[PDB]
Formats: sequence, C-alpha cells, structure tokens
Amino acid sequence: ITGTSTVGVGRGVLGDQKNINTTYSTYYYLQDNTRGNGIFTYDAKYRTTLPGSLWADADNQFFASYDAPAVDAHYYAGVTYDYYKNVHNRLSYDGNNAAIRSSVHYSQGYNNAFWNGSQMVYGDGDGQTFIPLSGGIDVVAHELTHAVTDYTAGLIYQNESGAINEAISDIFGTLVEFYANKNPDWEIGEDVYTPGISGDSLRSMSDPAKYGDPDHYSKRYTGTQDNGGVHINSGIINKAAYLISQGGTHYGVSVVGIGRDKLGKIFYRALTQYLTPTSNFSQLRAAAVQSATDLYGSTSQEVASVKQAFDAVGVK
Ligand SMILES: CC(C)C[C@H](NP(=O)(O)CNC(=O)OCc1ccccc1)C(=O)N[C@H](C(=O)O)C(C)(C)C
Ligand SMILES: [Ca+2]
Ligand SMILES: [Ca+2]
Ligand SMILES: [Ca+2]
Ligand SMILES: [Ca+2]
Ligand SMILES: [Zn+2]
Repeated sequence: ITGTSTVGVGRGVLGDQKNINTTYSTYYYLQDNTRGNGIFTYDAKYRTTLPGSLWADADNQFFASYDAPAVDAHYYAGVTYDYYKNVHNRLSYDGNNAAIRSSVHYSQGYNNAFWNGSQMVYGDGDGQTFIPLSGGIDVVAHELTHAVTDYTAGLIYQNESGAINEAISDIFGTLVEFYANKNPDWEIGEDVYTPGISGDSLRSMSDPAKYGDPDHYSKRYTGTQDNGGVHINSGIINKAAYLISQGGTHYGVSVVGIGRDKLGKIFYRALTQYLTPTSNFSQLRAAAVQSATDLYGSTSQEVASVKQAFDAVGVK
C-alpha cells in the first residue's frame, strides 16, 4: 500500500521484543519499505486461502499472542534479505528486489511451513509438535532459500535434485542463523520444535543419523515417500557441508574445515552458476569443486577440503 514508513515494536513467538518496519496509512501495516520492493506479511486467519489480508494493526504495537508469528515472519524475512544482500550481493530471491510475501496463521494446527511458488507460508503448529513456525530464523531462511533455489538452479523437488534443494535450504537457513548470531547451531528448527522436549530438533547437519537421516551415500533412501526422500537424503549433503565448514573425521575420512563464510561462498556460487534442475549428488560435488576452484584456486585448501568432505559421505 501507499503510505509512510514507520517503526513498530512487538514480541515474537519466543517472547523477545523487536522493532519492525511498518507502513502507515490509516492502519499500520506489516510492510517494510526499507528492503528492496518491500517485505509484506499477511494474516491467513486459520484458513488456507492465500495470501489472506495484509497485516493491519491500529497502534503499531504488536504484543498480542496473535501478533507473535507475524512479528517473526516479518522480522526474520528482513534478516534473510540482509544476509543475501550483504553477504552474496543478491537483491531478494529473484536478484531484482522482488517483493517478499509471507502468510502466517495458515490453516489450523498446521505442523509445517513452505514456499508455494510465489510466497512463504507458516503454520501455527499444533502446540505439541510445533509452536508457530516463523519463530525459527533457520525456518524462515529455509523457506526463502527455496525461492532463491527456484529462481536460480531450479532443482526439481524429487530424488537427488530434491535432496540437494532441501540441503541448500538447510545450509543457508543455518548460515542465516549464524549471521544473526543468536543461539546459532547446525540443527534445524530447534526453536519451534517440540516445546515439551529440550535439546531436540527436526534434523541435524552435524550428525544427521541422530534423527535417522543418512550421513553417507550408501545409506541413501530410494523409496517413494517424501518425494523420493528429499528431507531424508538431504542429510548426506548437509553432512558434507558441515564437514567443509567445521572439519572432522567421518567413516575414517578426515576433512580440514575452512569455516562458514567459505562454505557459503562455495555453495552460493554452485547454486547460482553450476547447478541445474536435474543435478544429482555427483554433479553437486563437481559444481562445488569448480566453485571452490574459481574462488580460491585449483591447488587451494578449499578445493581439497570440498573433495575430502564429499569423499567422507561417499559421493564421487
Ligand atoms: C524447516 C522446516 C520447519 C519446514 C520444512 N518445510 P518445506 O519448505 O521443506 C515443505 N515443502 C514442501 O513439502 O514442498 C511441497 C510443495 C511444492 C510446491 C509448492 C508447495 C509445496 C520441512 O523440513 N518440512 C518437513 C517436511 O515437510 O517433511 C517437516 C514438516 C519438518 C517434517
Ligand atoms: Ca496493536
Ligand atoms: Ca539455534
Ligand atoms: Ca538451528
Ligand atoms: Ca523441542
Ligand atoms: Zn524445505
């Protein structure tokens, strides 16, 4: 909408106070004009029609329980925008400052979040499996990264390309979480998963097997569930990424870590310059090696470590 840029204040899903960029025109809307062509947050009102209504508030204060998922969807979209712009010189998901749209309060007791081809969508959770999913910065960044992937490599959402797609979203979800630097880790969704159980998460990049996901190509899933295991086989690539960044010895193969920033540069370049819609794991290895070669040189430690990491997870 047309209006003037304002700054509201509210509380997120975890009870933390934050400022948010709003727009005033009769109401205060969750419309942040400070980033690209805007970040817009909508109320789906427990229904499934999208996007719903642009979030309107009378007083620019967002402290109601009902407000919390909107505050976080809006704020964490801003953090994710900032990560891509400041770290990778990418302007929004399409590289041309496309408006970023999110809807919260999607459906009833909805234990998921997704990119629907055009916007981000967040359930509230059922209160047991999940609390409102926009409370997780890694979740918000995971979702926006699906848009980045779709506009770039275009990895088809099934089988190995789909597992790469998923891992890309977990990798950048995590790198955004580290960028914001509040309780960062290499787990996925820990801030919103199972409020009654401490110390768990949906997936682990550092040890995928802790939640039953494969950490080696010989353990890949080849059945039909989950689009051919896109959230399962992502563990193989997540583990490779974790090893590239942090190092370790895995099934007897030692990897020299090169740190998060270089992991991000290598994978961002692979995603945007080398991967294609049908890339498989072997082709991802080749894309990562080439990306590291471009950035650091063929004789570099960075190239050597990429090779070691893919060796460790059984991908040649
Ligand atoms: C980070 C996490 C909190 C949320 C994450 N959602 P997504 O974006 O990968 C789900 N997207 C999806 O299924 O794409 C289908 C589609 C395709 C095209 C248009 C619209 C929809 C996830 O990991 N979900 C898991 C699962 O769905 O298996 C879950 C529930 C954690 C077990
Ligand atoms: Ca209010
Ligand atoms: Ca965390
Ligand atoms: Ca995390
Ligand atoms: Ca938990
Ligand atoms: Zn995903």
